[PDB]
Amino acid sequence: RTRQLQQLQDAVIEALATLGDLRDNPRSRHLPRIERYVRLLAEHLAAQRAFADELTPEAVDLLSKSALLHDIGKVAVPDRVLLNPGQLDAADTALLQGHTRAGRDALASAERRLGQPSGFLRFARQIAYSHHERWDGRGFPEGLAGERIPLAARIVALADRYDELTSRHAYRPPLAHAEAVLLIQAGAGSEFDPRLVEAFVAVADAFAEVARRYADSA
Amino acid sequence: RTRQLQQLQDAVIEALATLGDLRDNPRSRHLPRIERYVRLLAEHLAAQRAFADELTPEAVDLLSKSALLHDIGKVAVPDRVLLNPGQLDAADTALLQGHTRAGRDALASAERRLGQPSGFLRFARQIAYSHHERWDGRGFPEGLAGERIPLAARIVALADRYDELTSRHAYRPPLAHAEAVLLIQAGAGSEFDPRLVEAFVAVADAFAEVARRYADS
Ligand SMILES: [Cl-]
Ligand SMILES: [Cl-]
Ligand code: NI
Ligand code: NI
Ligand code: NI
Ligand code: NI
Repeated sequence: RTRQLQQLQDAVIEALATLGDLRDNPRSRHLPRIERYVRLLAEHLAAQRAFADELTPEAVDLLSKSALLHDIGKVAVPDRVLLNPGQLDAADTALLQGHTRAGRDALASAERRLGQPSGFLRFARQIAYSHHERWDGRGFPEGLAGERIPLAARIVALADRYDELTSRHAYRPPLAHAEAVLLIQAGAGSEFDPRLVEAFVAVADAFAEVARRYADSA
Repeated sequence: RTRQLQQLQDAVIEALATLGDLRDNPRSRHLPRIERYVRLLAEHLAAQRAFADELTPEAVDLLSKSALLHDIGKVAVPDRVLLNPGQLDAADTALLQGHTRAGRDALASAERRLGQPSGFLRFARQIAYSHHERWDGRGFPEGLAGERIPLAARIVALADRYDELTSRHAYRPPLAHAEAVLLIQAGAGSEFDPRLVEAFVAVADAFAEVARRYADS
């Protein structure tokens, strides 16, 4: 019926999120992988009582598409910080962390424009802000902890770590799947909601399939 | 229902275009000004028979909204170039110019994803690529001339120059409206299509109003 506009939105968002990665992550399939990793975890969690209210099939879809915007705030990070492979002094680390606030601000201003609130923009905004929060309260930028982190950001944090481990960086090749799994498991209760780790372990073979099929070009 | 999605698209595009200005033009109302300067010109041209085919009222609306993405490509320009206030050596100048190509490529890859015709994406793409072309063939990145520059990019080039003259820079304060008008008239047949200059002259008072009301804080 109104697919024409929904497809146009998806294409535009995909294109521009991709530009937003150009400075620190060019030539990557990060974004379509993250989307699928998020969807898989969200689908599995949706079958369980603790999450089914929040994760309706409509919510799962919006959540997954909004995960594409997690890092659009990186334009607030100067080249010298973003392209520095080494360790950062504390004021530069603060600039790198501010990617979350900048993404949050832009998306919240977009929300205030709408008469009928948008689930899409609300998930996108929660994710952009809170995707580097840690279950134990030691992440950034607010140090939220436990169920005070929005569910969408908790899902994305795990997807994002899996993706980072199983893709290329200047310092190394991707880690093998089995090792990434042990590394994500190790973060249960510190980095990640232990229930999301449990969901991840049940879908991990599907994660390995996405990582292979949507692998970066050589 | 269709409104809900159209309002969502407008909100998201504006947010992302605004993030695209953050590095070299933070705290600015460039984008809402530009959109209105485009719409004003386009609405006047649409009256004319010569442009009326291409500028239907639907096209006017898409054209205007797509103009927001003109400089989205500036993420391909390194900080050291983009933040340099002086004259640029020729290889840095080439990197600055490549904002047009990088915007083009992102929007074309979106047209490929979508795989059906979108007036919105087509306008956006043409604008991002050609908004610094000059009627006399001396612009960049291709040196297109005359009617070989897409109409949308010809409209945006004029709007963009007006905005740049009547807003702040490190070198100077804004030019007064009356002087900016003369200056734009002076570019007829070199920078700009002379028929767009005619249209600009007929809507100039409205341009002055947008410039004042949407002035930077
Ligand atoms: Cl797959
Ligand atoms: Cl006005
Ligand atoms: Ni990312
Ligand atoms: Ni991030
Ligand atoms: Ni601009
Ligand atoms: Ni430009």
